[PDB]
Amino acid sequence: VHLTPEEKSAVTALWGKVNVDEVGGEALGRLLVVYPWTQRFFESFGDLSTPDAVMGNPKVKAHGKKVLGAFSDGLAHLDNLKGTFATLSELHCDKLHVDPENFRLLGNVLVCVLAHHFGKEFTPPVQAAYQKVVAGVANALAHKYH
Amino acid sequence: VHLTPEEKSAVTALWGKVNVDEVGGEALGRLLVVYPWTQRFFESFGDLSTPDAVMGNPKVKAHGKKVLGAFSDGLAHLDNLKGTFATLSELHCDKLHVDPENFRLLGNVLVCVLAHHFGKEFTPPVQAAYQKVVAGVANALAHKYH
Amino acid sequence: VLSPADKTNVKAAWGKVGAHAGEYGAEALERMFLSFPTTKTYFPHFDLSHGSAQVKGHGKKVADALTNAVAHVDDMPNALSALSDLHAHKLRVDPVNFKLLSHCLLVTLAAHLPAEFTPAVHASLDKFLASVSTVLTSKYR
Amino acid sequence: VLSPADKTNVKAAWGKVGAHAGEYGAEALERMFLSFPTTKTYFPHFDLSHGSAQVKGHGKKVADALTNAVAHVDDMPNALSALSDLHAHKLRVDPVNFKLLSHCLLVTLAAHLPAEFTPAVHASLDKFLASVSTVLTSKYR
Ligand code: HEM
Ligand code: HEM
Ligand code: HEM
Ligand code: HEM
Repeated sequence: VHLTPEEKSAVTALWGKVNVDEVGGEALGRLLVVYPWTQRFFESFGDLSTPDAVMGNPKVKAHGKKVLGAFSDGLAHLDNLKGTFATLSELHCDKLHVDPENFRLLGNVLVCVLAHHFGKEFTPPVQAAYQKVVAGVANALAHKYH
Repeated sequence: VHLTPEEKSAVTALWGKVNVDEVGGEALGRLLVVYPWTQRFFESFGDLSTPDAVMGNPKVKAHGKKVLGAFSDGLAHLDNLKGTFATLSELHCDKLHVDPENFRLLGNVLVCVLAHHFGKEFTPPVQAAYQKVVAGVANALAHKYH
Repeated sequence: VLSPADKTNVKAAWGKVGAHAGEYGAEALERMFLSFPTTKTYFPHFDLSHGSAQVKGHGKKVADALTNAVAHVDDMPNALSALSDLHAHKLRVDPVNFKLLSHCLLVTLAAHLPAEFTPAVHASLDKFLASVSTVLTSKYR
Repeated sequence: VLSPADKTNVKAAWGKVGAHAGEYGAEALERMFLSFPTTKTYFPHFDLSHGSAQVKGHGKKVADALTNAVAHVDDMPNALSALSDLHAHKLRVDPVNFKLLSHCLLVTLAAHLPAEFTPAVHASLDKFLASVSTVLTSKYR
């Protein structure tokens, strides 16, 4: 997708401030909690019986770190998300068969996580920019369905 | 999107049998009826106070004919839906601001219309093929959002 | 909220489907499996080939839960409670899949009920399947 | 179906928001207008610029209907009847837009309630907004 210089600036300034070791786990964690059916794809992760168990689960944070990495990777190739997400698309679509709607959900959960961490710094225009980005990643992750 | 020779054959054989002067109106008509909010985009069309009024409305059938035309156009460029739907995408997304979900709905309504007209001839595999096509058109019509 | 006319419309449709209900339910499931492959992951242990006795057997259960829903239309929440428990809790069925099967169920009726599947009935049937689906995804906790 | 804990969670959140409810409602609407431009077509006659008294005025109405929903959580259908009539019937508001505003409402709370917006509360708030939204799109006839 195409972000304007202001949107790119609003996105990168805030991103640089992100704790890459925590925000991915927080978002994955919250997805598993807010949309329970998602846990179906993580039977090997252990205890997910409670939100506290989910959020403190080592596997979760570890896996969320990877997810964030892919998001960062995406922020670096805003103008080439299709190519960037190719193998993740085959993995998520052809192997896992994750319904795409869940890609949009995780993206929106990320946005919630960012709003929660950054407060008033996560302005409406800063959010609008971030919505274009998570929309882009979701679209790209789902290319193997198109 | 990519259809297999069997899917292409299943799609074109049935399509050739379509009454191009009626099926588009029937689908648009049913969309307006099954998902009422859609009527919002057709205040100039006149009487839409009842399903009978909707289905018999001249404007509707006339406009549905155009819609079908675009579908046919799409069936001819299965391998290039993006280019084919460019101006319709700008019209539907940048000018009308129609939420994309409604593109998927109309497509699914079309499928219902075809099942209704063709009966057992509209087999599950014939449908699976047609779902790939309406998915493709919806995706292409929505490119101006991506 | 289903209107009295929707109830009358859904009642009529069921009426016409008659003893084919079980068979049409299997066809809807097959239509779903072929059209929306992602739905197949919930039936890893099912043979999903055409003619599968497990699929036919399952379409009967699906058709029956829907008939019960119809027979108790003003309290589908109560009638569908055990089923929604099963679908959200144990099966973790992604809500979006309900829209996929509901559409396939519509397609199946349309393919078998030429005179019945009018715009209005199609609208009523659509609302009934969305109500059943709402109830079925209601226990997500 | 909202669980007793969800009710307790949503109650607490509202509690904390206090007198900011009106103001947070305007911010949610602005967040929506900027993030999901397509939603702007329902407010052609509104000035949607930042600082718009019409937007602030509207966020208050939105926040108030939500507070009423909360104050009458076990019968939101009844409490929200006039509003859902207005949204489906007269306004023809596409159902998908409810998910867009609900998300923006979540984002607004998150941006203002650091200690409150826990995973659990986020889950409860999510379910409450989906219930309100279900009711609001319920009169589609
Ligand atoms: C924005 C959307 C998402 C992104 C960017 C993303 C990213 C990732 C990444 C980077 C991996 C690492 C794969 C590797 O080890 O090389 C992965 C794995 C995985 N993801 Fe996602 N993911 C997303 C959404 C989802 C959703 C929503 C689900 C489930 C509902 C899901 C289920 C999984 C599973 C099951 C794996 C484990 C794969 C394996 O090890 O075999 N993902 N994802
Ligand atoms: C598969 C999806 C769809 C296709 C293929 C399609 C196709 C068409 C075509 C071919 C036109 C003719 C434009 C012209 O005169 O050059 C058009 C116009 C229009 N469509 Fe669609 N359409 C689709 C879905 C929708 C939906 C779902 C809505 C509304 C909910 C919508 C609202 C309109 C309106 C308002 C016009 C009139 C535009 C004008 O004359 O200014 N369309 N569409
Ligand atoms: C129209 C809505 C639906 C109805 C009325 C329905 C009905 C049923 C019923 C009656 C059962 C068996 C009850 C029992 O043995 O305890 C069942 C089981 C099940 N359903 Fe559904 N269902 C619906 C939609 C779905 C969808 C959306 C999926 C997922 C794509 C799904 C996946 C399953 C699975 C995997 C089982 C367990 C099958 C087994 O292992 O025996 N259902 N369904
Ligand atoms: C969280 C759900 C929502 C609530 C609680 C809500 C609440 C309200 C209320 C209280 C009113 C004014 C009541 C009156 O004056 O009679 C209103 C009006 C309206 N709402 Fe909503 N609404 C919601 C979501 C939406 C969404 C999804 C849209 C569309 C994007 C929307 C579009 C409108 C419009 C255009 C009006 C009329 C405004 C005017 O011309 O004065 N609403 N809403």
